[PDB]
Amino acid sequence: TLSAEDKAAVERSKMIEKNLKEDGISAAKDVKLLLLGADNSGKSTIVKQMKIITGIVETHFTFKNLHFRLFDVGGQRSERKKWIHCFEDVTAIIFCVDLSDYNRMHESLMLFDSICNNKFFIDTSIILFLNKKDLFGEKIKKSPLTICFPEYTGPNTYEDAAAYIQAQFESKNRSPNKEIYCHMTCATDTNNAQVIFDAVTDIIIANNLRGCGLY
Amino acid sequence: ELDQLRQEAEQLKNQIRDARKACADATLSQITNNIDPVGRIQMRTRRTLRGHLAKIYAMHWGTDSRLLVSASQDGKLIIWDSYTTNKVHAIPLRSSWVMTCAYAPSGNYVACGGLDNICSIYNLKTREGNVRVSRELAGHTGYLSCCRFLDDNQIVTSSGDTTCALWDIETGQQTTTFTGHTGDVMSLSLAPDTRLFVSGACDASAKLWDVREGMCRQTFTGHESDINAICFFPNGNAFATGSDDATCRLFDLRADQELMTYSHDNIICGITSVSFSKSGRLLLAGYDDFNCNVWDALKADRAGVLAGHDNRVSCLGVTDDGMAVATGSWDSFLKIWN
Amino acid sequence: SIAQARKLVEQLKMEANIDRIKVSKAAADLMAYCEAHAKEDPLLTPVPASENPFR
Amino acid sequence: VQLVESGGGLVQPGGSRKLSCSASGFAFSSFGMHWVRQAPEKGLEWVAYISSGSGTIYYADTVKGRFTISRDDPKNTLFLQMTSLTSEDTAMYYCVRSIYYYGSSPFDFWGQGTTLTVSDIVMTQATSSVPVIPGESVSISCRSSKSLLHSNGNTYLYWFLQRPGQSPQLLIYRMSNLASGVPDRFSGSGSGTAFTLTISRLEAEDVGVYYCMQHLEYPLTFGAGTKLEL
Repeated sequence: TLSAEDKAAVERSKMIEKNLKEDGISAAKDVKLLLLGADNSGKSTIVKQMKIITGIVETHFTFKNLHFRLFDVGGQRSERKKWIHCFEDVTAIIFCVDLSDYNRMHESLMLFDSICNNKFFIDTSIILFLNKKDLFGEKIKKSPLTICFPEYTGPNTYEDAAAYIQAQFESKNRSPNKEIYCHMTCATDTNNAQVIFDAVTDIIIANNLRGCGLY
Repeated sequence: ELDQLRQEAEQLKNQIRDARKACADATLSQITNNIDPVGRIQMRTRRTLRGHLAKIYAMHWGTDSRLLVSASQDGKLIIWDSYTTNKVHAIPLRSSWVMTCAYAPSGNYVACGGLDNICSIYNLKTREGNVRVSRELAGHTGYLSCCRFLDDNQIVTSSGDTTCALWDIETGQQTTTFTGHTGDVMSLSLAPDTRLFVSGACDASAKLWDVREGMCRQTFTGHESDINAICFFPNGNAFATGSDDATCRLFDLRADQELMTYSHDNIICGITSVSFSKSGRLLLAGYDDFNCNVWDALKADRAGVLAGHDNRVSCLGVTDDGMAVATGSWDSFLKIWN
Repeated sequence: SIAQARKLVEQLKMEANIDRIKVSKAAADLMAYCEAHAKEDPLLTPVPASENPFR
Repeated sequence: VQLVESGGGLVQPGGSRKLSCSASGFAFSSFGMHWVRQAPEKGLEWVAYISSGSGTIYYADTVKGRFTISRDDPKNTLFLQMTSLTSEDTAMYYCVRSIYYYGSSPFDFWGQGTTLTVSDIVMTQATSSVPVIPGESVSISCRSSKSLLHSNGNTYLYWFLQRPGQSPQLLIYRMSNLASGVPDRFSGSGSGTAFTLTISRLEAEDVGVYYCMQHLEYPLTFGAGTKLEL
């Protein structure tokens, strides 16, 4: 028993859900990433060819076959346990570390230890970006890195210091279903979209292998 | 000089605790433990509303018990005709991150908010055929958690920047600011007189405020963890409280203290949504362990289990007539039982 | 700090200078209201024989 | 929001014309637009219909096999292509918008008509020359060939007022629901196949012809019209 108004309401509902399905098909091909880090840790200049679209900041750009979206989550001074589950379905978490700031290095380590063991981030891979390497290597002569990180020996060189920082960051990782991707990059490095693209497609392949019972 | 003020405050709070203790004679035990049990309650799946492609974070019922509003993370606010499992409107949202939704009692406006720190109101009855933005309310420094309509012009919103505010839609200004709640205010409930409302926060406090004033009058205390939900009694003199410590309680406005607590030994997941029946006898509590169990507001009894959600339930609602209960989880499908 | 201390001192006076009841009827009103309004609530005793609000 | 319909004029008894109407002010794709004709000294009659997104197209009995209706949603234009124009099609053609959801008000806006010159449910309502006095209780009646009640609890009957020299305006929809902009003096009530519009405290800007409409079965049926004098 259906009336004419009921029939046209059903038609309107069908149009609404068809447009919903079209929007869901269109929006599924967009990679979502969650930028993080300390204060002024290079989050604002991760990609030099990005277009920007307050609570949180969203910036998007398109590279090759995929469309990228980044969430800066800056200015969210609230408790970092009530809106993390909003960013539970992100494909990767881009963590930006500034090697220049020795005072704020331990803040970055604490944040990395927090996010790499959260219940919502057990499976989400992390693309490390050890930013600001040029002035870090310029200032590595005066500072021997033991002022902020003791209990190590080395020749106070750039390569060994970078390896030790990377090892300390990966020591806060306790997960058998996650791989941390590390890539040292400069402030003058235009090649950052390809690094993220390679890491993201590797993450998607790894997730597909995980879901099928393989690695 | 602050030591003397702190000592005076400690003496006052000791007097308050002693007054609550001395007023707690013939307490929650053996005052309601003299009546018949509620019994066995089983609700079958009457409706399974589908159409979201993300996690549903909020849900509010209409005052006609006919229309629902569900706002999700997909940037869509679908208004549902529940009697025929039908869609009426689909409002594309500017910011997809949404943690609340409201429905005006007149049936004319719906509200929405989230991590954009903006309570955006929408007009359903327009002489253009489509839902348009009527006013965008901004001014908080934190995310909005729950918004509830008083009438077509006044909205009250609970936000995570340690404040609550009552707005006016016409000019978009904060008429009353409700300062307190050192944690993040996480829920809000309106009493059935549009005069006084409750608000829990992350600092383990359930304050009671007044709309016509701008200050608290009763600060309930006793939870050892975060809060997530709150809901008045049909009388207007009591309210429930759901929290992260797997502990749902009932509090009492007259006594300024805490009545019977319905917690279980094996349950450890947090409570996300609590609601009351039409008479207030049946309490439905959401659970983060993929479930939503019912209780009794007077005695401690699991009267039934409403299962079937693949993900965490984050919105629970009981209509004004109490005819049906809506249960929405992150599995993109929200259910209506009977 | 001083302003916050004064605000706490004033606010904690607001709960101090009021009290209402010693649970003389503060729990009797709940059991009185739920008994009278139990027939109104269909969540406890549904009757889907002639009404059928949902199928 | 305004509907302007253009075209029409003289036509040979056997030729063809293509009337067209356009909307400017409301979302066209969300509305199911209608065509309703009016003979120069008679009542109203339904002609054509197209749904939202051209999903359903219905015609009348005197319209099937001869006329056709199309809409151009990107350009916001509705088209009525008529073929084999007889002399019975000499009518003023109105363009009517309609939306359909829970709580909607169909037939809520009418466009100014196009004069064309070519040189089921039965509803009959009341008298036709009732002596309206300014300030009174006037009970305009209506009737139908069926009880217009569905299992959804919605009885369907619509009341239209045609001021002299103007397009019809909706007053009451469903059975007792006031349309927007209608003053509170207008009120209607009834039951199956028995409908009455009780107008209390009659005033100015109310003289004209009053019409019914059924909307259960889709081929639309009006009434003859009751006219308020003085």
